Amino acid sequence: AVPFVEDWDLVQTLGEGAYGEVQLAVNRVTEEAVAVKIVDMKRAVDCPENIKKEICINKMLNHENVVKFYGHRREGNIQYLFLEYCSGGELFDRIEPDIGMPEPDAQRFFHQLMAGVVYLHGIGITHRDIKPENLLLDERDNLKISDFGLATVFRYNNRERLLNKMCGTLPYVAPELLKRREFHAEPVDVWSCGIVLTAMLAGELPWDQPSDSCQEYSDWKEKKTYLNPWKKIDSAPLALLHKILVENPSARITIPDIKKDRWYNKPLKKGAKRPRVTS
Ligand SMILES: CN(C)CCOc1ccc(-c2cc(C(N)=O)c(NC(N)=O)s2)cc1
Repeated sequence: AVPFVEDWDLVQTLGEGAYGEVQLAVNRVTEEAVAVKIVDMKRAVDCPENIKKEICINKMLNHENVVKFYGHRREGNIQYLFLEYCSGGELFDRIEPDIGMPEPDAQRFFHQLMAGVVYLHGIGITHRDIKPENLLLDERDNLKISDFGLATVFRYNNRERLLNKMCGTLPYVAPELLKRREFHAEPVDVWSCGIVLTAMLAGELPWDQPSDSCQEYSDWKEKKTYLNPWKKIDSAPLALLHKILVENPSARITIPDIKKDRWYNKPLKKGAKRPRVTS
């Protein structure tokens, strides 16, 4: 009934890339801020199919640590995806090069990342490109898993589908994607979460890619943790990383066991500061 309430002004570019762009949209009437992913379907032959899959997966998602999907509008060859706006930006920009961040902050973000990944895996979705660029933060520094353009179904009608598509981002990708024809979905996401944890605690990525040809990866398998980035990481979280960054995906720690890890459960981080006064 209220005129103008479906009008949104696009006021700022939030991100850009080959896929298209993300704009900050502000409602003309209510001033509600949302993110709008704008995709030109003529930019590639199979974009219509790709974006349709992304939209289908987005419609499945309802969790506090996953970017919420509000809907989409098509206008000719342009698709507009309306998404939860995360005003804290990328987790990437909270990681100080060569330093990382305070361990308690890293632990809190890691808890929230695990919550989001448990949720996705529970509904049979794998993200396939977990990295700090795809982990956004709201106004209270709550982590939100973002961008389902590479996501897929790995479990349907209680039957698991093995994956074979080589995809993701090399520094974050699990070794089995480079070594094996087929692989289970869930350990691949666990691995990339481990690389994210490494980055948060050390402010550096451990290797270009997880291959024996890569000396830093070989050093890790030889347990040379007196070298960086591992030297910078305290013994408790390093013990968790030793369980996550395991080459054999069948021996790799699962999420239910990550949740029982000593460091994962160590009291470290105070709740957000709240106003007080003394008398
Ligand atoms: C703390 N900082 C210095 C000030 C804010 O900076 C921002 C805020 C939001 C974003 C954002 C980038 C993207 C994206 N690439 O998809 C967003 N998407 C979303 N669903 O909200 S928000 C990027 C940068």
